[PDB]
Amino acid sequence: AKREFNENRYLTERRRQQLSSELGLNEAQIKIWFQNKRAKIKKS
Repeated sequence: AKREFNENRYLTERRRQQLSSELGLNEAQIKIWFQNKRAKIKKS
């Protein structure tokens, strides 16, 4: 059962399409936006 997970899919493509329309930004910003969220990772 335990082996691998959704390598950016479960919420990636799902939230990417919704985030675009929700935020009104282009996927081009999404790449950086998503990549930036994974880089820094929260604030704590």
